[PDB]
This record gives sequence, C-alpha cells and structure tokens, in this order.
Amino acid sequence: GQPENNYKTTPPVLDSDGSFFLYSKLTVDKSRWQQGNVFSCSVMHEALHNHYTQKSLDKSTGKPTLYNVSLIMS
Amino acid sequence: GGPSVFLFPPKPKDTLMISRTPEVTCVVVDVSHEDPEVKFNWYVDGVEVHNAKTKPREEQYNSTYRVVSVLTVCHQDWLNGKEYKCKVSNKALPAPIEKTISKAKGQPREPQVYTLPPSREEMTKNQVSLTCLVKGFYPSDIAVEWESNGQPENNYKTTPPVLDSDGSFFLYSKLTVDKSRWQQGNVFSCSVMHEALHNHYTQKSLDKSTGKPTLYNVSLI
Amino acid sequence: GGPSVFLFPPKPKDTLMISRTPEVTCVVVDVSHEDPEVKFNWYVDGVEVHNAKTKPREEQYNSTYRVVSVLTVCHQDWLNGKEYKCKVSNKALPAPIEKTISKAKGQPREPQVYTLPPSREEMTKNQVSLTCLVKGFYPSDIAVEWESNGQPENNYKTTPPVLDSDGSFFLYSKLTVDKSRWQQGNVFSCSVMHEALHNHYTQKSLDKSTGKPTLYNVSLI
Amino acid sequence: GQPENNYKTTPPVLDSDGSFFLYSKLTVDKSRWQQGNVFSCSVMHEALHNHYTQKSLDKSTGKPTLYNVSLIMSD
Repeated sequence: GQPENNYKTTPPVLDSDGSFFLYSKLTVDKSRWQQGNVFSCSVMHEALHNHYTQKSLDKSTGKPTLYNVSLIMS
Repeated sequence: GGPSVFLFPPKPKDTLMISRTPEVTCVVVDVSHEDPEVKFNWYVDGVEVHNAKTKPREEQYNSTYRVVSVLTVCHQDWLNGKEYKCKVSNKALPAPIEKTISKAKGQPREPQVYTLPPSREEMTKNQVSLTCLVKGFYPSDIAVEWESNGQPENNYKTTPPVLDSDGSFFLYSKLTVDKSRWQQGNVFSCSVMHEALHNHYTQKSLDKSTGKPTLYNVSLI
Repeated sequence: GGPSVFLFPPKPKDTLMISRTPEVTCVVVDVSHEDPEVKFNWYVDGVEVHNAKTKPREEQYNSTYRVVSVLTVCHQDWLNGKEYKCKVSNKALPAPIEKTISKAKGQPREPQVYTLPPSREEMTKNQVSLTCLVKGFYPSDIAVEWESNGQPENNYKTTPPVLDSDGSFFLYSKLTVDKSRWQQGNVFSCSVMHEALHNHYTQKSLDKSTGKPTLYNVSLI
Repeated sequence: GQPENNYKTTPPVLDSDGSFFLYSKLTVDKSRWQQGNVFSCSVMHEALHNHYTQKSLDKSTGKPTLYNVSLIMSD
C-alpha cells in the first residue's frame, strides 16, 4: 500500500489493432525476496471500472502444486 | 398549518463516484394552503453560490406541499464536512426556520470485508443465499454493490447498520441465486466502497467451498 | 397537553416463552404533579380482571411523573389473540385516552434456519464469526439466542429484519469466538423461537466439522 | 418433512448412581433412510435449558471411504 521510488515505465508502442501496451518495471534487493513482500501495479484509466485495477504478486505466482499433506475425509 | 422541516443526508455513493454528482437536498413539508410558495435560502461554506433546483408544487388531499431544494457540491467540499445551510420562510410562521446538514468526520476506520462459503443445507433449497460481511467502519455511510462477472446484480439486500461493542458498525449483504447458476460454478463479487477506504474499492472472488490454502481439505462427518 | 397514555406491546421473548408468561404494560407520561394518582382500568375482552398491578411512581430526569402498569396475560391467551384494553383516568386530563392493540394476523409458515460456517481465512483474524440466519416468517414475533455448551452468552445484536422480494422476512445473528474455541469443535446452538416452529422452540447445531458434501470441493476457481 | 407415526419408548430404568436412562426407537423404510432423511429426537427435561434439546442424526456413518467415486482436479 505504499509507493515505490525505484520504478520505471516504458513508453507505449503502437500495435496493428491500434491499441498500446507498456511494461512497468520494479527493481528490489535480493534479500527482499525472502520476506515475500506483496507488490502490485496500479493503472489509472477511464475504461476500467471505478478507475481501479490491482494485481497482487505472491510466491505462488506460477503453476501451483498442492501441499503434500492431505486432510482425512473422515 | 404547522409547517415542518426534515433533514435528508446525502447518499455517499454520489460523492464517492467521480461520474456521479453529489447532491444535498433539504425538504419542507406541511406547507399551508394560503402560502404555497416558500421562501428558500441556501448557503454553502457560509457563502452564496448561484444554483437551485426547486421542485414544482403538487396538490394533495391534506393541503400539504412538499418543497425540495437541491444543492450541488464537489467531492472535496463534501469530504470537508462543512455545514450546508437551508433557511425557509413562510407567511404563517412568525419566524424563519433554519436547518443545517453536516456529516461528522471522526476516527476514519478502514472497513474489513469477508465472504463466507454457502451453507450445506442451502443445496436442498432451490434458492442459494450468499452472504457478504462488512465491519470495522465508524460512519454509517457505506456503499455496497454486487458486481458478478463485471455487471451489477439485479437483487441484493443490505441490512441497516447496528451498534457494536467495538464501536464500529457492521452489516451484511444478502444475494439470492438459482441452484443451476451455482452448480455450474458461477463467481460473484461483493464490492465495498467507503469514504475512508483506499482507492474507494474493495472486492474479492468466491466459489463453491472457498479455501485460502491451495489444498483439498475435508473436516469430520 | 397533559398526561399521555400508551400501551406498549409485550416483548417478543416473553410472548413465545412458556415459562416466562407475557406481560402487557401501559404507560402514562407527563402526569401532573397535583394529580399523581391516576385511576386504572384493565379489560380483557370486555371483562374486568383483578390480576392487574401498577408499579410505584418513579421520578424522571426531566422532573415528569411516569406511571407504569403491568398485567400478566395467559400464555395461551396471546396465542389465541385476545384483546386487552387499558384505560387511565386523571383529574387534570379532560378526556381519558384509550390505546388498543391486537395480535398480528397472517398465514403461519415455518421459517428456515441455516448456519454459515466460517471461511478458510476467518480464523486468521483474532475473532472468528459464526452466523445463523432465519428466513420465511410473516409475523415479527421471533426470538434468536446463542448457546455454547450450556453456558449462556448472547450478544443481543437483534438486527432489524428486512422484507424480501416475496415478502418473507428474514434476519441474521452473529457471534464472536476465539481461535481455540473454533478449533476445539464444541457445539454451538442457534436457538430459534417462533409461532410456526414445532413445540414453539427449535435449535440448530454448528460444529467445526459442520458437514462436508460427498461431492468433491474445488480449491480453485 | 413429516412427523413419524411410529414411536417407541421404554419406561425409565434406575441407574447405579441414582439417575435414569431410557431409549427411543423409530422404525422406518430402507428407502427413506437411504435418501438422507432428516431425523431428530427432541428431548425435554426440567433441568435442561430452554426445555428443548435437538440431536439430529445424519445419514453418513463417518467411514473413511464412503464416496467411492474418483475425484476431479480443476486448477
């Protein structure tokens, strides 16, 4: 929930369909990855509902594998 | 005939929504027949601003006229909590009547929103009830919506806020859905908008037997 | 204009309780100081009854005399729907004021009581919320209580019910417990008391392992 | 769903500690029991709170394997 000072935004690139895209890059120290701090990219636009769209980053950001332990049915 | 004045608080969703224009309405009832016209005066921040929305008078069997004065204020002005002043003068009334509206901004607490899995017995009934709990808010002005698949739900019930031991009110949102819709795995989102909320939006997704860990858990039976 | 006489309806808990007989109370407010004693008359279906009583006058903060009179009505009589009349006579009052009340009339339909187990994250917070809802009752005379292994502890939230689309009223009840209490798996009883229920009292039991359907529960959308 | 016509109850039997105990019996059809019908034995006593206690009985016996149907994984 706090702004990040060390972040960069790429200029938009024109597409064949006429839309635009860009990448927002955030750099952090290596030691910060162990704590698993939550990160998000916030974009302001009129098309999005209520001008809000947030995506959270966690450790299980890739393919998730279920935990080894399984609860007994009965 | 004993004119009366009533205070109507403004809807928080008008101020919270950027597109929606906030409006503050002061209403006067029991206007006597001999003086249908009511002298209305409006003040915002102690100053005069040139805007007015006076509803036309209507005839009633009780010889009572309802006059509503609507004022337009900005989001920042509404968030300030400054008093809005409505003065009403009538020939029958010996002295003018004064009313003011100003919501109290005290201890802004960020609301907490939770969703619960549907009850087991609910599968037997052909209607399934979905519950959305919200608490942790001091003021009574809360915006709630049911935004399923990006479109608002036709039917939703909101319980009035009630007192609590923690000092922050809590309430519920109830939705009724068909069993066929829930069987296929439909996802419904409970959106909460508050004046003290961050970015004025909180929502989450739910499904059948919601589980925070990525694991298949089953309790005793 | 002098004393005002009202007949407060009996509390819903006493009306439907077999052990606690319902009590009908009649209140006189703004009683003149020069005439503290007021003549009381209680009529049951036009019949005088000798079981009526009145409490001694109690001083109010506003220095206004307040008088209360209580009558013990039969528990079966309230089920039948008898008529009770309170009449108060005062020398200062020019004309006595009589208040008439009657039992609510409607089709008796059995309400449905459901229990919502907490989600997979509700125990992450310090307080775990247990919810029991009751739907489908036309009369407003209903009681909801919480029981925990024979130890009476009720939050008396008594959230006001709101009408549904079909007109069937519904209400919710919430209780707060600790992590250890929820993890223990002790039985928690939501007790509902209404006219339509069998024997006028029923209970619903909720445990940590409240129930798991035989069908597989998906952990992801 | 419907009150049961059948109802059997033995007279109370004195216990060693001085208390009492008894049983209540309900005979029904196999199909009704297999269909997961809701059954309970309401108990009313002077010492009991609210003078009403309900103990509903569920169809499941709590066996470790009762589903006997292969599960489906969806991510």
